[PDB]
Amino acid sequence: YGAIYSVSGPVVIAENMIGCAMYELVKVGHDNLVGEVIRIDGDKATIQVYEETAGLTVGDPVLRTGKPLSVELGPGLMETIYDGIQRPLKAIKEESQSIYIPRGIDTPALDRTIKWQFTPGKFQVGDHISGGDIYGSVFENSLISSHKILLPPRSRGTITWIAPAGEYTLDEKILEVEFDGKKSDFTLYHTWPVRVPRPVTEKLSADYPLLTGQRVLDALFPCVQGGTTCIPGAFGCGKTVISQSLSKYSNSDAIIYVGCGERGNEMAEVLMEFPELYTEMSGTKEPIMKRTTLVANTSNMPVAAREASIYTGITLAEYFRDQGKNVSMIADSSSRWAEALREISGRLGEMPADQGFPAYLGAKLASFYERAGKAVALGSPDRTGSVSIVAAVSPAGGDFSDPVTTATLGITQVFWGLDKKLAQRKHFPSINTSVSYSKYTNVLNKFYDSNYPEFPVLRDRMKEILSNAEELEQVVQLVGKSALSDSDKITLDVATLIKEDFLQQNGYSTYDAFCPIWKTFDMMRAFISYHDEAQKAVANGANWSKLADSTGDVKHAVSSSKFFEPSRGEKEVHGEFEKLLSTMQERFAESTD
Amino acid sequence: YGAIYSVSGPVVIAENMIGCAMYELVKVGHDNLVGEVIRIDGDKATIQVYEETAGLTVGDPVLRTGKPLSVELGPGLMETIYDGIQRPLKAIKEESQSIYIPRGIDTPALDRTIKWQFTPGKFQVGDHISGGDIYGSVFENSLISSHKILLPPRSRGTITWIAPAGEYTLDEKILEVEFDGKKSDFTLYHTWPVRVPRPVTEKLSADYPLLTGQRVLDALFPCVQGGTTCIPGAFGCGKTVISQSLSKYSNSDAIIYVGCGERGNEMAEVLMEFPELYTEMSGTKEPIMKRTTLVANTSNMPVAAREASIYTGITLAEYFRDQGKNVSMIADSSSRWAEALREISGRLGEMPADQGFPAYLGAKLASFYERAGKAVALGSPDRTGSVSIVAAVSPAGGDFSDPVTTATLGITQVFWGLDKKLAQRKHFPSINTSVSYSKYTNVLNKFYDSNYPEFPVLRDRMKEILSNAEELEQVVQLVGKSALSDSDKITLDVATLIKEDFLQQNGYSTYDAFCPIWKTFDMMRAFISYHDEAQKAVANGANWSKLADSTGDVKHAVSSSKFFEPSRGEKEVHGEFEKLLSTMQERFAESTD
Amino acid sequence: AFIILDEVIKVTNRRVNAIEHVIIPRTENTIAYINSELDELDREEFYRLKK
Amino acid sequence: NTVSGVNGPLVILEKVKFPRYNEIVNLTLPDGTVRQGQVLEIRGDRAIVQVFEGTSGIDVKKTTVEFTGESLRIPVSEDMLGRIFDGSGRPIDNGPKVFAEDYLDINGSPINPYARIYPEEMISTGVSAIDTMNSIARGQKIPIFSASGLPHNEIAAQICRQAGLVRPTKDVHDGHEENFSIVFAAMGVNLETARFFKQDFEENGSLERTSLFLNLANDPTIERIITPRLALTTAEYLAYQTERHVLTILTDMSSYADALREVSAAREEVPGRRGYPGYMYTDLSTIYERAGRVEGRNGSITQIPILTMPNDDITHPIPDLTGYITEGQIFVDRQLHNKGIYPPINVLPSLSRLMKSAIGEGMTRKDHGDVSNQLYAKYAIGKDAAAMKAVVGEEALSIEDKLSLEFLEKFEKTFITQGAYEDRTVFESLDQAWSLLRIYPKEMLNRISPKILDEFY
Amino acid sequence: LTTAEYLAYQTERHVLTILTDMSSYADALREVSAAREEVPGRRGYPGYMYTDLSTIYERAGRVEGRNGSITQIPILTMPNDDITHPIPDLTGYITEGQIFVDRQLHNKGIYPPINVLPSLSRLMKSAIG
Amino acid sequence: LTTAEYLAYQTERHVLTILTDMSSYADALREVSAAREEVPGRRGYPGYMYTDLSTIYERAGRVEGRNGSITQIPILTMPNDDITHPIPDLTGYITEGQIFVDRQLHNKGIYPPINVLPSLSRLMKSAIG
Repeated sequence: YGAIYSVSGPVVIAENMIGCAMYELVKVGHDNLVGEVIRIDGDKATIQVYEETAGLTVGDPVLRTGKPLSVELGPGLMETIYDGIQRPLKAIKEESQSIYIPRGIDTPALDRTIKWQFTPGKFQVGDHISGGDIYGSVFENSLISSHKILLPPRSRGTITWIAPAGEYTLDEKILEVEFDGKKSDFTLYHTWPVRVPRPVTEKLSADYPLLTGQRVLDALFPCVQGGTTCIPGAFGCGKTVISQSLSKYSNSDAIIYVGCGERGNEMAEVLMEFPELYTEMSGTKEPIMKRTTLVANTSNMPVAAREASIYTGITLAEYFRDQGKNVSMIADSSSRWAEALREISGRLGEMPADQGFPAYLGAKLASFYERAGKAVALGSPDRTGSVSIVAAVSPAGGDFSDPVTTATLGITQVFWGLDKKLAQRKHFPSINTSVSYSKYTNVLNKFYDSNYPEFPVLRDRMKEILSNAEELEQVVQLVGKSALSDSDKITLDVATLIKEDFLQQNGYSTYDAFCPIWKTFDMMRAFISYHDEAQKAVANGANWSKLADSTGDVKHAVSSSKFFEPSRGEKEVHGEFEKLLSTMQERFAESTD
Repeated sequence: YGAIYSVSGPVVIAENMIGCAMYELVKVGHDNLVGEVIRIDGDKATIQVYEETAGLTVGDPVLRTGKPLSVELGPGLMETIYDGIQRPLKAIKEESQSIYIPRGIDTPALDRTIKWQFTPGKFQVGDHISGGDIYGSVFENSLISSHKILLPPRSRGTITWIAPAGEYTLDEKILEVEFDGKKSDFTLYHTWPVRVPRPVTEKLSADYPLLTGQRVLDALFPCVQGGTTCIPGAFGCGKTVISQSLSKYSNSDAIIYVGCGERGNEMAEVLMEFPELYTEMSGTKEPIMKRTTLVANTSNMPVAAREASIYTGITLAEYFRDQGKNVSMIADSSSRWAEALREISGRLGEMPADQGFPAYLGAKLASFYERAGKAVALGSPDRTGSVSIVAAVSPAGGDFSDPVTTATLGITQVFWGLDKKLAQRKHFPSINTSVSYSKYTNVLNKFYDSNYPEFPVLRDRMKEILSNAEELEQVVQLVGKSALSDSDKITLDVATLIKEDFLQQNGYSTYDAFCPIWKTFDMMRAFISYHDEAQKAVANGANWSKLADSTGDVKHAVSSSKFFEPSRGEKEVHGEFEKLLSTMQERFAESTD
Repeated sequence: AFIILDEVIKVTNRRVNAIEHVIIPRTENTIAYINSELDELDREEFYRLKK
Repeated sequence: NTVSGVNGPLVILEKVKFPRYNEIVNLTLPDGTVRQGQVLEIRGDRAIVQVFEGTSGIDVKKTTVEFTGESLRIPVSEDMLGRIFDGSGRPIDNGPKVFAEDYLDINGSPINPYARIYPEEMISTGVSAIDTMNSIARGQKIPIFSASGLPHNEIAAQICRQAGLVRPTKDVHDGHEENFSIVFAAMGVNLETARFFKQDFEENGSLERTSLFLNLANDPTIERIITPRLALTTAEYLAYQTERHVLTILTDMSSYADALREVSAAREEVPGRRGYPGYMYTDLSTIYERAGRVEGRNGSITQIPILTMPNDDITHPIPDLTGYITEGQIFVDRQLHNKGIYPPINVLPSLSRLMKSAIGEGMTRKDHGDVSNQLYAKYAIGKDAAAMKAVVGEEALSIEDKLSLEFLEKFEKTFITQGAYEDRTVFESLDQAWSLLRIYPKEMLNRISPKILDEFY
Repeated sequence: LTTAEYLAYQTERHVLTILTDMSSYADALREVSAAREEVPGRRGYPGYMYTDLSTIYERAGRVEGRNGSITQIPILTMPNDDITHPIPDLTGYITEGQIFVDRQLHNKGIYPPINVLPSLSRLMKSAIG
Repeated sequence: LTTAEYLAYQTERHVLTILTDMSSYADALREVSAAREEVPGRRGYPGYMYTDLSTIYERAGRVEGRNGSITQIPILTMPNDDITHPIPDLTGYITEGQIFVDRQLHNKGIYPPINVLPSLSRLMKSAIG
């Protein structure tokens, strides 16, 4: 196509461009290094080349791939480790006999020797078809058909060719659409631009009720799907531990893990551990890995691939959203994504802005979160899917005043703190009601209120007990315990329980590993029930010391609920709690008298 | 003519120019937009077109006026509201059917529909004449001539003919002056460029008070006619309030109010407000307004107007200053004028100075404050005049160390600080002795001593009460008031009263807003007598709490004093303040023993 | 000994509260104000050079 | 001719010199897409354009132009009430087709017949926290200054649902005489935030009396700057023709400023301090001029823009420029939110320049202003005295000071705490203030005249 | 670093690589640019200072076959005792912990004077056996 | 300055030149170089601002004949108030010590308000006897 005129630093400039667009992916020289066209001046195009250009010359060919930087979303996406531009890491490990991909070596974005068994959907020859309609499916899980083959968006028409059931190659075709002559052939894989967001029927307020199987999110400030959540990190405060937990314990269809530009030691752990680990909702065949599609960039990987990373993962999630599945998007960390932008600008001589950080920053961080959300799925059946975004942020200048952490807290309606201290004490996660908020909370609890749980009333009363306690601790320090009443001492005890039961977890049992909505509900019901009677009884002529000696057996039982099965009363409504109400009432008669 | 080469933003480049100064006025297109030639690059002169643009064809004629940007100096500018590019706003309301100026329009700078009354001078036939001589006068006011018509500077000769007394038009010629053949015929109005300061015979040292009308300003650090003032903002300044005060109370003959690219509401408040309030010496023809001429601009109104505002206003001031009239020139706000230079420097592409604010800000600003001052009037007659420049400034950096504030602070003579905490409590305008100075105070205080006041002694005692209060206030906050003694306890208390009573001049009265030189003196005297008596009384054996309790009612009476009108007793020196002296003395005997 | 102990603890209690509330946040806010101006002098220069 | 290059959102066109300034051109892409753009710069046989649609994907000789020959104007109509738009004036929820009865160009200066007589009537939302301390006149602009970790969205929502219930009550007092309409422009906000605003107008029954313009952040940065301006051109039309008080809510200002900044570091102009534009002031000024009474003198445009500090300071270039242009600010604080106070609007440095003007005596008391002066002083001193109490204990805390401590608590939990359906009136606010203020002695209450004080303690 | 990757892969040896001084390497990187159209970031140090650090960092980790390894300890000198200095901050984010050595202990006359007060190894448990 | 040098050299006089205001002199230098090829350094001040100051400062010192001298007193107002601002910082280096006037003394009600704590002249002892 083009010819190289000049190569200056990492940047290659190439002449004889009469048809390079400014988002196009090109392979530069004969070394086929990856590059993308930033700017065009005249017939000369400016390309930032992301992969080492030592060996590259001037007068060499520039061959376009014919499309922008894109990701291919095809079948065979589960039980694979990718890069952020998407090229199987795993296939390079076998073939090159080198773990990482070195300069000048490239592979197709997915394996292509693989063949899949395609079953038809609900279409037939000569019927009209539209975007998001299920044209067939492929299994990849023995739980779900992960890859529903949908008609491509930006494509509609009448279908001249429907292939039947049978096994086909990725290269091989199965569909032809007639839409102003032959529109093209289609294959199992479809292409999609990273920075362009998929079209959907409509997006709705995040309110869809599902757990992450971690109780403390739900209980303290309702966990949201279709949410946006920021979490502060510092790369040894136990953030990485909760991410692997958050991925396992969930009951969502898939989890997409994005290591934006991480240590690489943390990426190594997710590759290996997740197939060792077992589903909390049953399934074999490499359990966690089978539900997970893994994008892994370490911090040393091309600045383009790290930059693309967050976009590429969210694209896979949005597509699946359109399929009518609920996907969880877990990204660590947007501070590394931000940093990469700074690198590119600086290499071009594009002016950054505030705190040395790009001007491009605000609008980009915002563009990303809006892709995530609850939607009713694109296509004619109409289904509900959701994509929940959890992004870690961390200092980018050694301060929290960094543009990135402060910009994202503005966009998000959920903030959940994370502490070194609670992690050393073996509470994982580490969320406290002083370093958090969730404004999504009113809609969620409301949703919960319908199903059976008394959730809204219980939750407001929970926040208040932990708040009021903090204040009561400050008195213990200054004055001591000789200015506190039985009723204030009682507040402290209830608060200790709330903290113990919800916040502290570590995988003690396969009852901490997964917890349903019901067990969360029974725990708090028990704590409030004790609180009102106990305070009432000290008002009527009792003592905290008295309450303590008599309560004994029932009180230890509510503390230990977390080790025991919730399946005691029924099957997921806990019997250890249901009996407690009667005993606590009986307890109170004895206490007053 | 010119041909428009490029329109890039508000900066427009046109080829095929000739002449061209560097302040030459040009009209761009057939639309006739306001511009000025900034630079020349080659044959092509680069003009910033400061008027709005959404429909200017490239390749239209550009017409030179042949001359720099100027203002017309002559009769009927008084009691007239203009923008800085000199278009009668009042005329613009009638014609356009729009209050503000529409773009693509231009109209003459003085109404040419009216006739004015010429009365003879002091230069008859065959008297020699030289610029700034009073050729005659035109009455515009109902007690004074606001426009005494001068021969323009750098004109001289002997007068062949003076036309007799009568009414004429301002377009109409009434003079012939002979220098080197028929020099020209003259009209009532003459032009003068705003970028050329009008000459003066000699400058005189300032010595005659600017009566600011405000207690807090007279008392803490007084200003002088011929003065220079800087006021820093932060939007708790109360600039409109103090500007409105300056127009009414200041005893200057003329006041030129300049809107430098303001809110557009505030300029509207001061126009409407003047006819409702009354002059300080009787007269109605729209009272205050009859002595007030306005330059009014709004923020997204033509930038040429905004930029020209201080220059056009100060040239207006200089004209009246040569006539031998005392003038108070209020610039509000010059930091928006300086902002314009930031913008200019940006559009052109030239590199800036400190924090993006250009280096030419300091020198331009310094020329401006230097064209003001007290002087002996230009011409043979000899009169005395004044220009008092009062200029508000503001940060945009969230500190007081920013270029705009700093460059004014360098140059300014009188400084009236702004203390955000006091203003948060409301104390418009708010000052402490440590943030403010007047270098002029010494020479002013000797002048006030002649007048009646005990003024010198009161200036030293005022500084001293505030200065001691500041040091003690740190000790009280951190350590406790336990270390302090009862006399120093008093120091805080008398000083507090001065904060609330002086600084606060927003009021809901014109007695709580106007405090005459005499009213300001009595108040300060009464308050110091208290402090001295108070330190003694505790010294020979009395408490801060006990002392406070005995004065009690008498303390409330001094607080509420300010509300009471000044027109009673001898003049503003009331019997109300005189009796109060005796009651303090009596109280002193009680307090001690 | 008790009466004295009673007076001294009251003073030591005031000092902890004073350093915590006033002193430390003043050091934070002043540091920050100066930081923001400072980084901009370095950055704008590079833009001036590039232009 | 055809496209020579694109550097960022600037497009380098080679074309002739005949178009006018802000003349629309159309780019024919080979992708089956048309994109519109408007000339930012015209030069010797080339132009530099910012495209409203897309930001990338612009070619060289595959891409061609045809110039429209028509400068950028908004078809402003008055039967635009109840219709739903996006950030360009296309329907996204199938609101009625734009039509046309007049065309006005956007320049921040349509016909500009803004104020030379100041506002003096009063508008109340029933919020004491707002109204008393900041007396909103019928064409003043007072923004909401908030910061991250606050529910600025929720307060903007309080105004919108409670406005249009309070106003007919105010109609009788002669605070109003005419109907109210709200023109809501959202910039750069989330789907979730956008729906919230729409939910509030439905919920009340003012969906037919509101215009809603929705711009999202994932729509071009160039689309985002046109969104407040488009809303404002429309707003002026409603004011002119049907004489209504139009309240404009322009949220969020920081989003708008981020857009300007990308088109100033990608410009051949060097930007101002902290990488924020050198004509950033100007860009903001364009909105702000469009305030006050409009000809026929019974319509007006009143402005409350919503700012969230993205860096938690008034040090930042956005608050400092914003506050200079407007006439006051209404401040929201973090502390109050954390505690459980809603609305969490603090009153410590919230200020109204045109307070005096706004209060009257033919629809408000004259004592509104006097009593305001006391509240601002007393609260301000009281907040500072409390922090001081922490440090000193009771060894530099007086009897009088104890009374200031009580006034502070009570003000916080009553004056500032009211639910999002609670409606007050001005007379009630004054009465409740009078009571709190009552414990203070006569001597203490010294910034208000004896005549007033004695009648109402 | 290249020499080391060959000894570690082909003949399987555990290699400890000692690299001093990363601050001088960083300076060189800031130093080159004097006719380039490439602009630096904060304190005059690149916006792409990350990228350069990363480059050294990419050769460090387990080799394929994994009985050999390449183990890296880079040595960074604070010139002015500032932990908010751009060099340590970027590095610190990438690295699996950090070792802090302070002036105070050298002054008492302890040698080596490693205060183990803010020092951390994040994979402390993972190493031992 | 040139006239002072003529006074000091030809007629062996003690010349005192009082040169006010350096700050105004500094700005003037700064406004230029806005169209020169020569480029401005730190805080937008020219880098050869030092060179400009040094030309002014050069005529100062004992003349040959050693019966005349020129003593020079430059007057600097800090426009920002700090002493680390470019205008004072560079001057203090070329000169041998400094004399500090201060705002704080002025506030109490002192004249001439002179703080002596950062004020030191490092060639003071040797000259005097």
